[PDB]
Amino acid sequence: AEVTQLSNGIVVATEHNPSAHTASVGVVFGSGAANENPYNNGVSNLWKNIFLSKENSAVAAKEGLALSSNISRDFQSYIVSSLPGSTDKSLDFLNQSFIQQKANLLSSSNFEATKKSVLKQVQDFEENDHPNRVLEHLHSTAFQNTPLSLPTRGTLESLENLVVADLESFANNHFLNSNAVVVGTGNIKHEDLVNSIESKNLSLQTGTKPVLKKKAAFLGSEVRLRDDTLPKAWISLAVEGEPVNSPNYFVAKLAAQIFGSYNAFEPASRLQGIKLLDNIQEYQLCDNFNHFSLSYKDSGLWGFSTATRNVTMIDDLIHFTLKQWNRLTISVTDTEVERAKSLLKLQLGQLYESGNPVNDANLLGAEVLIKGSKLSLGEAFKKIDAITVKDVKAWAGKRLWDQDIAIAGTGQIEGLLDYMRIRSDMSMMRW
Amino acid sequence: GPPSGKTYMGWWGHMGGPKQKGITSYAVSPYAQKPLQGIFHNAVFNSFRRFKSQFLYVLIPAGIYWYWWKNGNEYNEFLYSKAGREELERVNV
Repeated sequence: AEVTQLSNGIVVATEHNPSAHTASVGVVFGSGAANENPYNNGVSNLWKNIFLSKENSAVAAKEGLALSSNISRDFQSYIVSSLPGSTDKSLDFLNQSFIQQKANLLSSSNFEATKKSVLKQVQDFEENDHPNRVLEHLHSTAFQNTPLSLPTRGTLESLENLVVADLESFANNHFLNSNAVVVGTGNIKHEDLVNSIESKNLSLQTGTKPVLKKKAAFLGSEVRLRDDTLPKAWISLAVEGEPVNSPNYFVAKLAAQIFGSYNAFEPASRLQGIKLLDNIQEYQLCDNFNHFSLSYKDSGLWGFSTATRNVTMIDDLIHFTLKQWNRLTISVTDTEVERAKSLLKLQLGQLYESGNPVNDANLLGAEVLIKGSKLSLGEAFKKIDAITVKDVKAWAGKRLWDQDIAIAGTGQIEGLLDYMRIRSDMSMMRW
Repeated sequence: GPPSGKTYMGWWGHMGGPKQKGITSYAVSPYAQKPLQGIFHNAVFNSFRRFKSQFLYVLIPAGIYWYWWKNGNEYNEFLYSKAGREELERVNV
């Protein structure tokens, strides 16, 4: 259980697992939706779908190869999967169809067919997926006029004016050897992957990606998208949090785990050791909530999201939740900290030790692109067990107590009160 | 208690207006903006604009009633002078 990195001008990372039955090989780039502008937003989402189109997936299926891809704000992925004794064929396909030749993929017929499907994907998302479009709107009001505001799928208006030239320009600027990591997970040995690469030569482009003029900045604000015909209210609320490669990275994750997640219709979720639940269940002000701590290269967010059918008691839900947050500065106990320690270990122990090599490749490539190295799971546990009550109170006194907030909501949100009555609940007065 | 006869107003969540769809609202925190920002370009732009509109509805009435008080007060002082004693004994009868 250890990763091995080498460099030849090309970075090559690998987590070998001898007891698996598959192998994944791919390339991860260090540019995401936070590396484009409002005019070409969605060009990366359209690159993913050109990779996964028919005539490229057909050519892989005849050889016994499956394909995958993912767009995020800091990185992109293009992965190939196979049986363990078929990994050299995986690398060849990744060489031919992607890095060297792509005139086959950017044809006039394949481009229009791909654009039609992607527009239908995005239009469907904006009309039916309410919890996820409110979290995207939160990012856009918190980081307005800054690169961390742009949605990852793109916007239906900017996505309509794209041509092949926009794709080719974006490729020449960001798909570069200086901005790339080659990964390998599952039943694959490091030496074999290194040997297969030097037998070929395998370089995409040289480097010099553009530098981004503006840095990300948090701004307290709100955006309300009112729709009285929907049957619920969906709300998300956050403060500024921690970026990746921060000293307070695990302390913010432990603090989110203290308040946790809830489903009203599951019996065992009603019995969790969370003091907020003693307040909501007597009048049943929500159906579910979840606390998050999101982290990027430049900034982060810390907060919660909720959905509810009780549209006359929204003000009681927001009030009781924000008063529990205040206790992290004043009166958090030792039992609440020892519970969140061991449940945080179970959480990220399941994220980093699933059975899917595709998830391993995305995690590994994103971490090595920032830190140059991966922190093992035995090391992360020791940092978590060394946190005390004093560290939590010091973090909360700086990040939560009387600080500005960002809010987004949709649906039946008449009962959501104004900004300054919610902002005033971030301090107590009775300390 | 029992419910009484209902109103043309409700409360938060059921205020009693029409259903809304397709309106979006944006706002910025006051801590993130600078107060006392333009209050000239206010007393010289908007107050003078608001004055210029609603001043002929207040001053034409004021001019009619003040003229009336004048001509009466002028005439009274004449009646009780010595040059207006003949008129006084005419009008007071």
